Amino acid sequence: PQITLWKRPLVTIKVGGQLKEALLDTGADDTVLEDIALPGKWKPKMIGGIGGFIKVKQYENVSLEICGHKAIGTVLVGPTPVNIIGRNMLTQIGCTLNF
Amino acid sequence: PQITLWKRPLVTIKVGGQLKEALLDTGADDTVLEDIALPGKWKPKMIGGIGGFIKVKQYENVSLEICGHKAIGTVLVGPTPVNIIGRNMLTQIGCTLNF
Ligand SMILES: CC(C)[C@H](NC(=O)[C@H](C)NC(=O)OCc1ccccc1)C(=O)N[C@@H](Cc1ccccc1)[C@@H](O)[C@H](O)[C@H](Cc1ccccc1)NC(=O)[C@@H](NC(=O)[C@H](C)NC(=O)OCc1ccccc1)C(C)C
Repeated sequence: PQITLWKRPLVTIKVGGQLKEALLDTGADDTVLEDIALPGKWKPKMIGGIGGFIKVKQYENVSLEICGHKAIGTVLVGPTPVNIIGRNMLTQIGCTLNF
Repeated sequence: PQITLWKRPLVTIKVGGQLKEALLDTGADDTVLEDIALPGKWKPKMIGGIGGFIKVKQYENVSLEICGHKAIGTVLVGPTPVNIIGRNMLTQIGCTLNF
């Protein structure tokens, strides 16, 4: 789909059996989810944004369905207030910016 | 142009006579610039991101050339480590996400 940007580009995702809403975020290197049970091992990670850094749990090879497009990759889990779909995943779904 | 997302979608901008690089950020409501002299009055504002908030100066009706596309709108100036082009400006330049 072609998403304009008059509102937040929120999409439905499916990750770990759960339905979430998430923001297609070209300003995010990484994909970051809140309030998901993600199963298995992970590695400690820090991501920075405006106003500072959060600790996150890095999960590799996580399966994600973003707006009916399957991607597999790194998903950070941590206390972000918005589910973020970052470029690692946006590239996997063929997502581009256009103007 | 059609920008893929294999790297940060950084563009050249002109703002207040200055040439900056900025990130086309679909996850930003607002456009936030660092290290620019912006002339005139403003109002105090707070933006939130990952890890917290920053205080910004809000400038209204600021002229921006983003990748050869002129936009006029609200530009926040504050201690962001990345110049951000947010949706208020991305809409003005006709920018969409596509996959
Ligand atoms: C989500 C992250 C993975 C992403 N960061 C990255 O990808 C970074 C560069 N990479 C990275 O961390 O890699 C690992 C690393 C570790 C150590 C050293 C080096 C590298 C990010 O924060 N990206 C942001 C762009 C950016 C990049 C670098 C530096 C600064 C900003 C926005 O796109 C991203 O969408 C965040 C997401 C977010 C929003 C809100 C809360 C939590 C997270 N939005 C923002 O920070 C923007 N906020 C918003 O637009 C919010 C939604 N509106 C807002 O605050 O409005 C004012 C308001 C005030 C009060 C109440 C209501 C509204 C900001 C640019 C204006």
